[PDB]
Amino acid sequence: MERYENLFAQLNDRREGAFVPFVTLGDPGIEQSLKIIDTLIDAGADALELGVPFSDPLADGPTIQNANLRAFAAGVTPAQCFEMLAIIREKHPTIPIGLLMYANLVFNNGIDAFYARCEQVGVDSVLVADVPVEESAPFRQAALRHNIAPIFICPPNADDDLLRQVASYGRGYTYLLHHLIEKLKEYHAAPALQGFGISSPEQVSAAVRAGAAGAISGSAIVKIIEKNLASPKQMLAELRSFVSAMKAASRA
Amino acid sequence: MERYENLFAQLNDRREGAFVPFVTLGDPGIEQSLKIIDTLIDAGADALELGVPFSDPLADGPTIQNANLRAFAAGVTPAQCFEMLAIIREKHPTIPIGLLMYANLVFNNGIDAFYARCEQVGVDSVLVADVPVEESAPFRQAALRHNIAPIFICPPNADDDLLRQVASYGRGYTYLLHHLIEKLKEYHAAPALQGFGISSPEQVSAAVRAGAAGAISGSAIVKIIEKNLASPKQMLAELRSFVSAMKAASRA
Amino acid sequence: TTLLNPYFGEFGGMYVPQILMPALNQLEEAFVSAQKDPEFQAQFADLLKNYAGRPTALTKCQNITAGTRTTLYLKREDLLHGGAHKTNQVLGQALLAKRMGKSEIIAETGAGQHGVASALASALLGLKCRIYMGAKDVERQSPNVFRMRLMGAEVIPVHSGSATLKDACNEALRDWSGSYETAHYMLGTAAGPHPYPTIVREFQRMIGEETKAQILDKEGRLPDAVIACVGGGSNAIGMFADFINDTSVGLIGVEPGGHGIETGEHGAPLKHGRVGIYFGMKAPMMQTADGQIEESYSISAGLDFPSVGPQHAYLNSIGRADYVSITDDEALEAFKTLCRHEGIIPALESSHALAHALKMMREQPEKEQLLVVNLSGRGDKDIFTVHDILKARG
Amino acid sequence: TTLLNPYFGEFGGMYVPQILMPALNQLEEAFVSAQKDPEFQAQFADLLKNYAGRPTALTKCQNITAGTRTTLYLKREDLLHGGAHKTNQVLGQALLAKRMGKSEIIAETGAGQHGVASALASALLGLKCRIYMGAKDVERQSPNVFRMRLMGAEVIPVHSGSATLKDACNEALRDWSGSYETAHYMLGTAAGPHPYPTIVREFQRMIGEETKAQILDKEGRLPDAVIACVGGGSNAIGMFADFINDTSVGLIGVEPGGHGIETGEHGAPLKHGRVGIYFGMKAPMMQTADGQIEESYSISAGLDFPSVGPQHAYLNSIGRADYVSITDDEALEAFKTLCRHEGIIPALESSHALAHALKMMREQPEKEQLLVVNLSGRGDKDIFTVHDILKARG
Ligand SMILES: Cc1ncc(COP(=O)(O)O)c(CN[C@@H](CO)C(=O)O)c1O
Ligand SMILES: Cc1ncc(COP(=O)(O)O)c(CN[C@@H](CO)C(=O)O)c1O
Ligand code: NA
Ligand code: NA
Repeated sequence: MERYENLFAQLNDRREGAFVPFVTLGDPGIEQSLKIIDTLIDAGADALELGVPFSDPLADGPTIQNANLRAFAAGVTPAQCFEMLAIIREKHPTIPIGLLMYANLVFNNGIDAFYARCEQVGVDSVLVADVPVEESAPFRQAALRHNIAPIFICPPNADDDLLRQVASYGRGYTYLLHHLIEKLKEYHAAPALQGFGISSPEQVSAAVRAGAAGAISGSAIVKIIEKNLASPKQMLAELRSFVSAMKAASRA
Repeated sequence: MERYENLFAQLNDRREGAFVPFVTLGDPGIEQSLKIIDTLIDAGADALELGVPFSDPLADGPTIQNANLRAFAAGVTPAQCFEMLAIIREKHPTIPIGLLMYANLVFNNGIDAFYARCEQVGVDSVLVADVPVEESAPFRQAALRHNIAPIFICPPNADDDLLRQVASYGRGYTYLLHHLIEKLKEYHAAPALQGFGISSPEQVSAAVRAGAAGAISGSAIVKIIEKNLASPKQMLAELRSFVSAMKAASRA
Repeated sequence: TTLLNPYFGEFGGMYVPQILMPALNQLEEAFVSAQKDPEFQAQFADLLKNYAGRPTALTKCQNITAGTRTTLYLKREDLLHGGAHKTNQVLGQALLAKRMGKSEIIAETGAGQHGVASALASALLGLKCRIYMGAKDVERQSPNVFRMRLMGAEVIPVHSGSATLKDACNEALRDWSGSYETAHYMLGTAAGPHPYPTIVREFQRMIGEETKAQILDKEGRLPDAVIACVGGGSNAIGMFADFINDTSVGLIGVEPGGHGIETGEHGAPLKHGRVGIYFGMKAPMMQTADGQIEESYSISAGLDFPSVGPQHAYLNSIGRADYVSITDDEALEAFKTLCRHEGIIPALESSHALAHALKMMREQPEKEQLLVVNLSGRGDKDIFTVHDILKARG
Repeated sequence: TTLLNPYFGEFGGMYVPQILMPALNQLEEAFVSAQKDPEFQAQFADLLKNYAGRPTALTKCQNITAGTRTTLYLKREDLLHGGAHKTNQVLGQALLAKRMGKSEIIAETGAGQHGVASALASALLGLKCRIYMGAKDVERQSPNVFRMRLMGAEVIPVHSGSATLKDACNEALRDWSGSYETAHYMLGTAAGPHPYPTIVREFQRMIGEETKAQILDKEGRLPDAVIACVGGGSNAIGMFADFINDTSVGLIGVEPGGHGIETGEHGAPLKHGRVGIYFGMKAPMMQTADGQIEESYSISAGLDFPSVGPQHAYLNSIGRADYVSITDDEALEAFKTLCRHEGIIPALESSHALAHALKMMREQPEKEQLLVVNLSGRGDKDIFTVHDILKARG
């Protein structure tokens, strides 16, 4: 499929930036998570970045660490995550869906089998948090064979060689964590989405203004979940409110 | 004075062996101790061996260790021991009185001063438990200058040289702890008194029969004290009984 | 790209977030430079000798082997300053940190032995040290915790995940990810992302080098086998390294069998785990059928690393080294045996290695064999643990 | 009569019941013979090197002395097998026991360090070992107690007297008095009746011999002073011996000042006691005006011997050695300082010596001086003690 390509094309025709929220699948429960995800979509999320709970998320901060704790407390497994993914896609045919995975869960029962499963449920991309470009070959290859976009993080200091590799290896979008944006475009990298720290509407407008195709809210969404655990209803209401504001900030 | 010489002379004229009980001065209290000592004398003790409580009686067994504990519990000090000695001698002019001391108490404020004090209260001999003949010169000299008999232990294995030294250095009596007895007499040692294990009348008769001038009951008396702590009256009654039996066994 | 091969066969690699690669590459470069710098080597040798106490003794155990044809020597890392072999490589890594102009040290620890070693090296070399330790471990390691603080180190409890060593491992990386410019991550075993398995081996290889010289001196030949416990693999690779090219010398690594392999409660991922990717490396892992990482269980706190160094997985795959396991009860029996017959109280970790040598001896008493057991640490720290067990069992 | 002088000036002697003299004479004879027997020396050297870990390191302490003209080295007896210098002479005495055809060992211990050393030596050399320990000490030394039993030794509590070290000392003698035919009394310090002060010094003198060779190697000259704590006097005489004829080398012995000399609660009989006769020797004693022997008090369990070796009293009298005292608080501060600035946790006993060197340095920071402190033991054993105090003082 070409969901990311189709999405960015449309956002461009509207001089619009993309807003992509991240949430942990199954947090705080499978049922509430499916409701949380439908609310993010209804509120205007252009794409989704979904995490699969992993025992040792050595690339995540406290907020996400706790999201996983909550998901595991609910008994969430990768298998259930893939069942949720199928349900999500069945309800929303065009929104791009990207997974944020840890290498072991992809490698566990065969890298190829994992991407084949991603393709089957309708996932569009996979960012493997602990697989640098240097170790990415088998992952990138399996992804491409299964029409899955392999996504890479372009770190702050990314030297030229890295910029070139990320531009050459990535698809869908480049996870950006001016010159950086110019070089990525110069090397024809997948559209860059600004991540990290994106937690306010003004940051979304600033990212698009800097040249990025959009912004990813890596943890602001999870915080809202964590704060309203007491009232599921208020949780969704606040999620809807935040995403609405964030997305609106991306418009021209 | 010549109390030991006078005593052995008399015992010889009666073909009698000497019986000498040992007790710790001040055990279990000064008053009861004075009564215990008068009872031993009334019951027939020919001489006395009296210990002065010392903190670390490294040459004594459990029975005596506990006698010291009791004496110290009563606040007994060497000074009080010397006051008791004066009272004892004032009541009994001829019985030989020997002290069983630890070196530190003799050395503490001057070896000469200690023997001078012994002479003043009327003590006849001093056996320093932890002063072997090899280290005895200053002790022996001070003793003799103050008319105190220095007493030495002749151990089981005492080789010939030791027998000769003990025979030459000791006075009053030799603390024996056949051949041994013959050699001592051969080297003109002070009359030998058999010690250690002397706790029954038959042992007293056996010692005299072997050639010894008598026997010292090193701890049997203290045991009796320890057993009747509950009833002071019964204590003295039993002490009187035992000593009477022991002394009787020494007679011809 | 790298200067050195990050893999041992299929095992190893650098599976870290992109943001950490510069730190690994920087470290690898400094290490390669240090290794060719006679001045660095002389400074490292000086600290090992005059501060840590090397060379350590090689002690023959006649009382233990009497009546058999086994001759057993114990490489005495228990006599190294700190009480365990950990001290060797923390001194080398601390010197590397300084060579890179770093002033701070980050370390992870389970049993607290490595934490204590990192703290003492940092105290000696003027580095500000912070140690991550799983909350469950801090709880059962208050003595080592206090030692770390007396030495000026900051001890940070990790409550995330199972609150054990693997969790402290993640937190260390997380921290380093944002501070490597001024802080060096002093990893405690021969595992993790390249160049760590390589650096730790090289900074522990004097164990084997000394053992070889000592055994040649005393027996005029190489050992028939060298035996070492394997938690993460540092003391074992330290002992094995110099003997790898001596094909006649068996290399036997001993993983904790815990209550028994069949019970599932063990810490033997190399022979009873499944290859996975975690802690920056591809190696045999203690993990669910699902791919979630699990803990290693053992009566010994120090054999808790839920994976194993990639080089051991590699030496095992080609048949150069053999790995076995020893249960809690077997390790306890070796612990008692060494105390009673040699007057040496071994760490419970090391006791697993001794227990296996005792088995090699006892199963075939007339087999002529010259063995060396790496006594990775002293067991004063395990006295309470052993006491309770023996008392509990009446 | 004896083969060797039982006295050091007016101090020493053999003040034991006559029944024990044959045992002392027998021991003195075997010792003189052993000392002239190259085979005994080679066997003792072998155990010290391959089992105990000698030579021990001599560690320079630049972090501690920075900014001053003091250069400080620590003789690392804390790295000796067992964790303290005690191990040296128990191995020599155990070998002596065997030379005399003895199969059993009797020992006394206060802190339990010597008890543990006697047990490990006995375990290694096949001797049946029994240890007397004052009941108050067994109570506060259960870790060391258990170690002794793990090593097969029989630990016997002594409830007589104050139930401390002096009491265990008496009980040991009492026992030996009736068993010396088959048992050797392994006295733990350089005190007691001749030949013990002499034997213990000779079996500890490698401390000073190594220190001299190490200091000449590293500084090209002898130290301006060597400093050691003094409980009974063994680690100090072990360090001092080889330097006695080097008149330029100061010998500084450090007694525990406890809560302060003026409080009366201390363990400094050499400089603040009175000569007496006890434990088979004439020497400065902690004693009442009456002559009853008292206990030595110190925050450190190991400086509890209520007297001091006769040779120290003698070296003090002629002015060859100087003795000072260090309080509990001063020793605690040195303990903390060494942990924080050198990553070495010193025994609280040894901390008294380091505390005095720190005073020599700090009082006259521009005085050029080369000092060596004998670090008689490691302080892992003192961690609980220090923890509580620091916590108690908030
Ligand atoms: C004496 C001793 N012997 C063996 C090991 C196992 O590790 P190794 O396999 O790396 O040698 C350890 C590990 N200790 C680790 C993990 O708990 C630590 O953080 O301290 C040890 O302390
Ligand atoms: C590390 C260390 N440093 C110093 C001393 C003091 O004794 P020393 O003066 O004989 O050297 C001791 C004594 N220890 C004695 C008395 O308690 C024992 O029985 O173990 C020690 O254990
Ligand atoms: Na492991
Ligand atoms: Na003392």
